[PDB]
Amino acid sequence: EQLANARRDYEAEIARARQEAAKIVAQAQERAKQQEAEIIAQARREAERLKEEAR
Amino acid sequence: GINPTLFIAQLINFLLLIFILRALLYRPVMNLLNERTRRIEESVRDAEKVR
Repeated sequence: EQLANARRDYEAEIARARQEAAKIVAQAQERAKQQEAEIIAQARREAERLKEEAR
Repeated sequence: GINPTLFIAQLINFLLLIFILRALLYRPVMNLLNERTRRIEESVRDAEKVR
């Protein structure tokens, strides 16, 4: 029974690790989408400020 | 008086003895000693394998 639970825990831990890695990549993709979205938005705001100070 | 024919007859008696006892017990009992040794060996290998 020790060997049985060890094997089942090995594959189950791999499975839960893949679930948590799916969560990790989802979080990383969310962070990337965010970061790029407001980086472009902040570029837009800085361009608007440049136009305003030019005026 | 020792008779060579009776001596050979003792040899046949012990041949019957050794062969029938061996076939009916010792190979089953060699399977038994191999069972205990081989099973302890299985336990050992499975021990380092599980850790």
